[PDB]
Amino acid sequence: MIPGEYHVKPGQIALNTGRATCRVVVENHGDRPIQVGSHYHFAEVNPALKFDRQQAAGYRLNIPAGTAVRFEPGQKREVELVAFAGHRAVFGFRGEVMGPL
Amino acid sequence: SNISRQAYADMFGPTVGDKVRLADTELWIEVEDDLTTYGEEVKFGGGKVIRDGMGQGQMLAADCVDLVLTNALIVDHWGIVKADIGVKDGRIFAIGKAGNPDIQPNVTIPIGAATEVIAAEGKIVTAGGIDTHIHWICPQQAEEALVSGVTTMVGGGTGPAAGTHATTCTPGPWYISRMLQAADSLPVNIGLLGKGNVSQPDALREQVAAGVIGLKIHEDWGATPAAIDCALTVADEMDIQVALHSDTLNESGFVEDTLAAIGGRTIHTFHTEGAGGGHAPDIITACAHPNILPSSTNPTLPYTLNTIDEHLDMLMVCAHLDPDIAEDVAFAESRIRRETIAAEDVLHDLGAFSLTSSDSQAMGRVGEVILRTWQVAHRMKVQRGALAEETGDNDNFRVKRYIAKYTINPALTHGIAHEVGSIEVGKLADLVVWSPAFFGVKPATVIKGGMIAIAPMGDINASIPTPQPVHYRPMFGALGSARHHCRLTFLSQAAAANGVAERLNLRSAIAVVKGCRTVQKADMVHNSLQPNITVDAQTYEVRVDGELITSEPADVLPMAQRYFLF
Amino acid sequence: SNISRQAYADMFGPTVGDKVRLADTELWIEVEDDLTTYGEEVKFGGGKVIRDGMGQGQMLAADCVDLVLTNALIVDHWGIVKADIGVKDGRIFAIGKAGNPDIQPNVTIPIGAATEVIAAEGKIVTAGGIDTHIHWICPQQAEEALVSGVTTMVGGGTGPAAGTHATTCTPGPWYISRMLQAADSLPVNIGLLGKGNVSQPDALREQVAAGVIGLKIHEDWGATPAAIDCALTVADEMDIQVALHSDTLNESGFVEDTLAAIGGRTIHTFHTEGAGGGHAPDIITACAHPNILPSSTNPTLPYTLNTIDEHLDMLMVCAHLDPDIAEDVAFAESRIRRETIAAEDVLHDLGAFSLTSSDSQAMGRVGEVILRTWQVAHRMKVQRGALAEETGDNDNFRVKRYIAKYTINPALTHGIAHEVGSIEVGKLADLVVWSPAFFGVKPATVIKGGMIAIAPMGDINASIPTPQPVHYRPMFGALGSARHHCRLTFLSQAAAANGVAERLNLRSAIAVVKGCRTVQKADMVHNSLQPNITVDAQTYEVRVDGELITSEPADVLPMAQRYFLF
Amino acid sequence: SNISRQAYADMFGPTVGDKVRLADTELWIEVEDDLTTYGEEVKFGGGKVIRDGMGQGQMLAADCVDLVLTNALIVDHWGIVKADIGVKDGRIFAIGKAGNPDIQPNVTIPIGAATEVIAAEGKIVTAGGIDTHIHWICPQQAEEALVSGVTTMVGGGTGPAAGTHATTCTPGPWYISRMLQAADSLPVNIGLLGKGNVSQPDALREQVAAGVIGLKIHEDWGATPAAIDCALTVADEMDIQVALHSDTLNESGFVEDTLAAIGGRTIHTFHTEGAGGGHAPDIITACAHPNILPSSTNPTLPYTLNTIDEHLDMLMVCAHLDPDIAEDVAFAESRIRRETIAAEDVLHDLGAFSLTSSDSQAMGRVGEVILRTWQVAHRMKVQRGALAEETGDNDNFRVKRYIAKYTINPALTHGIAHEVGSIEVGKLADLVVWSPAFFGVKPATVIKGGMIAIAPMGDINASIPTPQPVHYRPMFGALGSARHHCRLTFLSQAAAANGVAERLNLRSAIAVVKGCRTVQKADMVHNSLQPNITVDAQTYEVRVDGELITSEPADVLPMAQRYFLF
Amino acid sequence: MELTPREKDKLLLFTAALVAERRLARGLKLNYPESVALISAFIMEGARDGKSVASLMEEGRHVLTREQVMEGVPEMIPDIQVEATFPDGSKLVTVHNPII
Amino acid sequence: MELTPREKDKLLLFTAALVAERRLARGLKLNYPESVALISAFIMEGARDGKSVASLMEEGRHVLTREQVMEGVPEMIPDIQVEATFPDGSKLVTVHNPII
Ligand code: NI
Ligand code: NI
Ligand code: NI
Ligand code: NI
Ligand code: NI
Ligand code: NI
Repeated sequence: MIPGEYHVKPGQIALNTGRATCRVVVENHGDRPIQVGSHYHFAEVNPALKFDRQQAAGYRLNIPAGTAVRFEPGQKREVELVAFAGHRAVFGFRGEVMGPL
Repeated sequence: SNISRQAYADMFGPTVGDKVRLADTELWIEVEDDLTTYGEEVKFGGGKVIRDGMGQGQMLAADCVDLVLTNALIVDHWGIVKADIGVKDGRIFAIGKAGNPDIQPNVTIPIGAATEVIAAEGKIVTAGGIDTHIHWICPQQAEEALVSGVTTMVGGGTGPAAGTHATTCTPGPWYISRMLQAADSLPVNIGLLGKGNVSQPDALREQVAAGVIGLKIHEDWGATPAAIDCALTVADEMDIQVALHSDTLNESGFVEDTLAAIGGRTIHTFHTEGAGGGHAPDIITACAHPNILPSSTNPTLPYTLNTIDEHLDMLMVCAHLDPDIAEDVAFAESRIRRETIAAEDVLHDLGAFSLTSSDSQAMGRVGEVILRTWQVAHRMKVQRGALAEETGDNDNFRVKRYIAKYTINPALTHGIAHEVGSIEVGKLADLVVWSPAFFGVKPATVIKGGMIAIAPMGDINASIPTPQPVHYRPMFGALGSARHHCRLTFLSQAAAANGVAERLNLRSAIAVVKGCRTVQKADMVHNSLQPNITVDAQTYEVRVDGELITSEPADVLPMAQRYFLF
Repeated sequence: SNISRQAYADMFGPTVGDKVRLADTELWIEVEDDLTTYGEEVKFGGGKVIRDGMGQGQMLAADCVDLVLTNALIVDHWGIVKADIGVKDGRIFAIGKAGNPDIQPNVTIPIGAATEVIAAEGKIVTAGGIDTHIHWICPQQAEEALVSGVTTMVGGGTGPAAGTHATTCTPGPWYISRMLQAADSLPVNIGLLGKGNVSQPDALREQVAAGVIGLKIHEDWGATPAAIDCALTVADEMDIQVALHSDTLNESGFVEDTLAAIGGRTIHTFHTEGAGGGHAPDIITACAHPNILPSSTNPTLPYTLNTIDEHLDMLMVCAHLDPDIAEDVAFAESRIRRETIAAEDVLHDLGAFSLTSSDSQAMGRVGEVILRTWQVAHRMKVQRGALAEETGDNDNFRVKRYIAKYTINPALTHGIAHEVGSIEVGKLADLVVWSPAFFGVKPATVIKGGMIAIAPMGDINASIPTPQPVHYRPMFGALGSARHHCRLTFLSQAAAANGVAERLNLRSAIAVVKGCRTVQKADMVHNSLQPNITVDAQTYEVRVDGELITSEPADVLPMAQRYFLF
Repeated sequence: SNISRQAYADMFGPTVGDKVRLADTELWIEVEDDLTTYGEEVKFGGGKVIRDGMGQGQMLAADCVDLVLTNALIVDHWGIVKADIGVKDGRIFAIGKAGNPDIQPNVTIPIGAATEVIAAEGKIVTAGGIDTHIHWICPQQAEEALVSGVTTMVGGGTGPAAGTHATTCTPGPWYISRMLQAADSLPVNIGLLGKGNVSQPDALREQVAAGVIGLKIHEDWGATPAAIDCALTVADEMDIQVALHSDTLNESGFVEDTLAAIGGRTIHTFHTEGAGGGHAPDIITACAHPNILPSSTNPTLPYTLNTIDEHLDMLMVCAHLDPDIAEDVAFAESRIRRETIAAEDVLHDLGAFSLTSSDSQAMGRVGEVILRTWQVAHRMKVQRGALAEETGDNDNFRVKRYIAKYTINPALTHGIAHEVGSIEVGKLADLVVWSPAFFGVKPATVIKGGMIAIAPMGDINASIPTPQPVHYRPMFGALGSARHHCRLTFLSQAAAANGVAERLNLRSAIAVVKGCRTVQKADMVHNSLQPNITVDAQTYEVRVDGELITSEPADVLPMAQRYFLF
Repeated sequence: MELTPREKDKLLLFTAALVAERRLARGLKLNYPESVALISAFIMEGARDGKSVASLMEEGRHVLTREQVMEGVPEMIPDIQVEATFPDGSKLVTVHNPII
Repeated sequence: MELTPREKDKLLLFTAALVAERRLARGLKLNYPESVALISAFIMEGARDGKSVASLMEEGRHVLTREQVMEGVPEMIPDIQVEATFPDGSKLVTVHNPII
């Protein structure tokens, strides 16, 4: 008997189903660590991360909401992206789009 | 990607199919639905979702909510579902999927620059409790009730005076006006009850015109057929509720005579079991009538081993009785009956009794209305098993039936359900946030009108809000004008029309009661049973359709010694 | 039928001829009259008298009282009688026989639907105390005083500042305005005193016009003949009282010079015995003059074994003195004299000294004004026996003489007797209810303006108001607007006329002082003696008509270690 | 005549040339000037100077001050001098020689009938502290701050909600309006910060128009270049300040990118060292720019032995992080660096860091802003010796440099220096009186708007204010309307013009912020250094002009275990 | 701890009892407040142990005797009442004429 | 004494600990509030003695064991936090999973 205990049924949850995704090899050329959030518009991340910015347009990381992917200096890794939904209008970040797409 | 159900639970709280035990009871709820889109849940923090251009949009204040309760597990009379709660203008705006429409799918609750966030993942959110049997013996009762999760208090009194010690009545225009002014200082919604014991209609109309939302008929002021008839007549013409505490001595007649005087007109019977007052020994039979809205007071809930012993002595100090005077003690034994005390618990489980209240400082515990309602649920599950209405391997229906007893049902009974009583869009944002381990016992947050009014708070000089000592302290929603703006003083339609709020210069928001005469037993959510109940005049045995209704006294209960320091 | 006197006493409280000892003192009062009709007493409870059609009538609010104190034993300067007290509109309506004229005889106080009931059978009811020597050093002094039974506080100050520590003066328009605004937050009636030490009349008029009801002449600001004359001149033209604390150092002249400066004009002399301040060593001789209204401060009341020891050290911190500087300590011994300290008690017993006050936190105890007045009465009965005015085998006259010292006399002295000071019809309902065993020590209920403001209250979550812990907690009469409606801020006729209440936007009820210049020693109820008193310049011996006036120091007193936890 | 310097010191407090050690630290101040005329000092008490015709004149209220602080030792950014302080209309009237011009020479501060006196001889008087990094997590933070000596609080929040736990933001019009109303109940001056993280200008303008005096950019809401640029644009057009907490994750760019987004526009950087938040690991380099007004939060001040251990765990609960999630803990070590923590202390000593704040209940201690600032001063004197600017054998310059960090500098940074921030004529009378032995730790008196608001107070029923127990209790300046009159709610010029105070029916005095865009590093009193500072990306070593900047951790500090009970 | 107002209120009673407890140890005759506090705290600990209401109603009359309190104190206390959390929730214990 | 609000608040914690301390002495299994209060007071006295934050973070996990508290109590307390004045000023002590 543990007060307020959960009884979670076993299994798994599939995230962001039915949406376009792509994989991109990313590399941190900066000398300081960089950590990216789940919903941050990837194409506008820190300029020290080298990758095909053209492919990541309108995409975000395909990771559980609220989590992040860290890149230590010199770190190189392949990440999976998932397309933004809703109106697909990007406002903010580095201010590179500030509009639909 | 993919995430296991356990990690998911730990991150966003339980989802469809997962069960959670309520506090240390044997009650288990199961998430019936989840309104989110997996992978699109909103979470607050560094690097999390609710940030500019991401889970937070570019809309102006008018186009987004003021407060958002993320990943909440709602427990209400209508469902036990996972969803986000949006609050706007102090009222429940929506129950859906919060986020930014610019980049997220299925957003029904927009988050913007003007949105504050309360993280409810892993928490249970419920409406604020509503106690309709308050004795205004002291103002300190409000904080006590608020801390327990009760956001609305209806009753009567003028302070620690003999009349109030015994009855829920704010006698006349002067005391009503004074108490209405004092109500602005309290952090809970308030409605007042006047003294309804009079055989002259005008003496009642004045009180209603003065501001009361109901009248209390109490035997200590004479609960005679003439008084009852008079109160119900004015109640019928002014759209206010009548609360009854009948003639225990059977002086003017038996239960059947009182029922006759009522004549099928709407009436809320206080402590229907009878220990707290009423015709000896069959006042309990009232629960069988369609016009009676029956409630229990809390010291008899649930039936335990120390119940009877404690009661004989409590019933003395309250009614202003004398142990030496035989007549003052002879009815004590006629008023406290093990037989009806045990049947009461069962009657709640069946939906025969529809409300729970306290009877604050007059044979009731103001801070234990929620606590005791769940203790009865636990005990009934333990003894009677699953309810005929249960579906699935959970106690979801029993939970909906019992939570309705101190939320929506009390609101319907007193004509305030248009403002409070449940989590439904348009209703005042009186919400309580609980941690599953402390459900029903100690709230994590108590929200009034869209502002946190009281919450546990640690060392004020600490580097974070969590260090010890942690005890409940008043927040901004309980301060001066912010409080006035987040609380409601309920007036009668007559008082409202007469300009009472302006005349007394009341500072809080004003609400008006309506629909007090049209509610009937059939309108009590999940608790509309009208049993063919009988009480044996000699053995005091309670019977429904001939079968004996009874239960065994508990020796130990959950939500007791594990949580309290004293 | 018939009922024995003892059973009667236990049911309705004592009647004519019965005696009751006050607390644990040697003082006994005897009921002089009972205004009831035997067998027709009103009692509240289940099956009792106050019920519809019985002891409760059918009259509208305008034709019945709001509150009724049943079977009260009144102790006041005018009598010690048993009767019912009716309160209407926050004021004493009547003192008679409560009930329903429809079926009961001799009813002068009608009980209706709008009437609240306070059961006072077996209780003593008295007017609220009035302390006219308050130093506003901290706001916390109000609750302390209220709990002791003092409902009105007159004094001056701006908080814990050197000037206020030493004197009862709210200096000038700005501080007066500020303190008047702060007064709305306090649960007691308040009147302010300004700094009266100036030789320029306009500097005083401004203060009175700003709102003060009196001026304090204090030696720390220079109690010179010019200052005194100036204050009395403005007092005479503005109808306000002057409180004096004379030149202890005899710097500008001796007591006879100050008296000469006063010139027969009305004046209230603070701590007339002198320990608390005044010409050394004969300021006490002032009590012989018809224009002097003399009062004592409480630490010297009554004369006990630890009195002198405690005093030498207390008189230092107060006046801002220095034990190293010889001149700062040489007069300490000239100011604290066993001789005058012992005579003071006797002078009160004789009616030479007419008032008792505290001198809060400046050589006085704010919560012990009532307590110490009765301790002096007890000690004087023990030493001197019955007073020449006593009749019967009781202490009724001595009780009337002493209760007047902190009720009606202070009200007469400061021009507020038209509003407060005693239980008389038309006066504000500031009443205190005591249980005989705790009389003078700890009140059962403290009523302000017709609403209970503070009372002992037990566990808030308890099933009744009596479980432990029981300590004093603020009630509805002390909350926001209800408080504003139940308290009075006293203004000067000039301030009232000038629209000060409207300009500062004062929220409480306003009263105006009048009759401050016409009161004289002969007007002090039961305390109008003008003795031919002398003080020996060397031995400090006090003599009235040549005979030596003295008393012995007490080693143990009632109303002390039996009632307090610390 | 003649008096020795020691006796003089004991009577009127220290004079020119005398030194006083601050509390139990190694810091010594020396009186630089004394504005009195020897033998003409004003002293209050029986037989003392301030009496009618002597040190007190015959002038009317308009021609004399309301309050006079006698023989005060002022410690401020402009000097450490002995003088009298005159307060009139709640504002600093003069700093000179108080008295009566009729008989005394060189009187610049006239004392009259309307003047209250506060004896400050032997006491240190300073301006009230100003904390600009408040998280409104609970209202109880105000009393805590007030007791410590902080009279003004600037920050944002809506109560104990996730958003406020993490950030200083009162989100949108509704919450801003509500918090502005709640502010009237608090005894400190208040200014609110809105949520500045938006890429849509109108969402910000609304908040400023609603009433905020600044906007907080917090990484938890997304501190992106677009958000920053947007906030600064509106800040520039509305004359409000921006507080920043940059992108620690380096997600949108490094420190140099944020600095680029700022584009030389004025900005107040919160916790510039970085432990409390900011680009890892070089956010500290911001202190080198002319447009950056840098401040520290207090838990890292000063560097001690338990600093690092305590920090790893504190940085979790605040930001709503998870120790299991690697990414949630990997940056903890990148955020907490011994290297920058040690450099910070030195940077303050040099004037590179200009302000100190708390970061209340979100990695900061609300009641330790003053305390910790002096602990850093003590530690720096101990380690680095005298400052290059010191003159004489004292620490006067170091004291002026450090006191400016929590008084005038915070006031300049937020555009309120015209009202508060220092003891200069015309400024609000927010003053704190300290006893040298408790300087920086426990105030003797805290004055708000010319009225004592909180002070140590002993037994309320005692014969004097000094008996035990002595703890801080609220005074008259903290009561209802008196408080409203003695506190300021700061509005933006837009809100003021829009009639927000009238619309929300705000009761307190209103002030308006201005000059937020024109202040630069060169304007920070005594702290305008712009060092050529670098941080090694790997070793995290801080270097100014190539030399290594560091300090040793303290094992024991003054103003700690000798003064506190826990 | 999440202490409610009622739990904090009982801390006041417990602390009042500590005062009386020590004075009784010194051999002093207890006064009114000291007696009520001492007997009340006894009952609270009784409930904590799980003793029944019936048991405490009896045991509470044997905490202090007439020779351990000041003159007149037993008559000033016709009864004593206190509530505490028993295994089966909050209950009220009334002790009539506790001092004899 | 000049006690600030924070010092007075800690007096409440200390007093709550006195309650638990006695019940444990009686041999009762401590509940939730009693446990948090007992372990918290231990840490405060630790700081008063001058023990380091690191030392207390460890010693605090050995105040009460799983067999000395009621069922479910160890899981209701994933950690305990308290601040006190150390020789080097106020510090925060976090004790993770204090009861095992
Ligand atoms: Ni009832
Ligand atoms: Ni009731
Ligand atoms: Ni005096
Ligand atoms: Ni005085
Ligand atoms: Ni920050
Ligand atoms: Ni912060």
